[PDB]
Amino acid sequence: KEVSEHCSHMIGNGHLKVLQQLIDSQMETSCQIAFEFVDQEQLDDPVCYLKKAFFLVQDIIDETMRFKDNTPNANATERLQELSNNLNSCFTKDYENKACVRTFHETPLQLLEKIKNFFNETKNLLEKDWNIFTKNCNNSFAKC
Amino acid sequence: KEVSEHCSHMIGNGHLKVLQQLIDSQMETSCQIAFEFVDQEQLDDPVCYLKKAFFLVQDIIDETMRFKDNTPNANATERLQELSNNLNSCFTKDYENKACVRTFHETPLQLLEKIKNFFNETKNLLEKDWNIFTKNCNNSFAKCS
Ligand SMILES: [Ca+2]
Ligand SMILES: [Ca+2]
Ligand SMILES: [Ca+2]
Ligand SMILES: [Ca+2]
Repeated sequence: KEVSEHCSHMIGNGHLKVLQQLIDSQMETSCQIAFEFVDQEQLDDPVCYLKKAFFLVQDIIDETMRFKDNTPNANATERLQELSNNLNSCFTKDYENKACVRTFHETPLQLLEKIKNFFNETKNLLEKDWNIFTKNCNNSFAKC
Repeated sequence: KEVSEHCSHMIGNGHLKVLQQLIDSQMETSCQIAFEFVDQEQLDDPVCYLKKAFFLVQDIIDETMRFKDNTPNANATERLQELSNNLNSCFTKDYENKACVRTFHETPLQLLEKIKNFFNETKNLLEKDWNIFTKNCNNSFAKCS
């Protein structure tokens, strides 16, 4: 059914810039961190891909993007943490729950890229059709 | 036997400021990197500790502190790298090389705290006696096992 129309403009360019500045400041290291994310090999559908990613992105924002309190980046994460909560109103639940997901071991920088790409693709789609993520993904998911 | 009196002010609060910022912008994680640094246990002499650290900090700044070009942190690291070179003339060379050196498996922020700590202390001892790092540390290094 219908969802909030606000979802159409939930994600602004201010959110993506804040996200890039955050990325830019990060130091390139060999150290890899472990995190759960969507396995593309088993889930291609662009809509259902982002639909499944949104919930993993949320966890990552809360439980991995840690910055020293009151720093410019910490504030970025504040804004992103809030944005993520508002977006709950734009993603309907699908019947499953741990399939389509794999363990990723990659650089913190390569991770912050995935989050970026998510908020970007998600932004575009929502502009085009702010009911897009009400899609039924039971099958797409089940094909994993 | 002596170094330019200007070693006194070669390190400025400006250098420490850009460094603290660089540090504050780094995402806290438990990802651990491996690097060589001074083993405090085998080398606790304040002066000689820093002399040994200097070259090690040189290496780290050059090969480990990597940022995307023209980035605020990439520009700070450039300044520090320059400072590192100009500081070389303030440290007299000692004779001995892997004495007092140990591998550390720690997070980047911890590794940076070592870099910041190095500059702070080094800055202080130069403000008190700009010839301090002329000291002969052959014996302190030799004590290491
Ligand atoms: Ca797994
Ligand atoms: Ca379906
Ligand atoms: Ca004079
Ligand atoms: Ca000066």
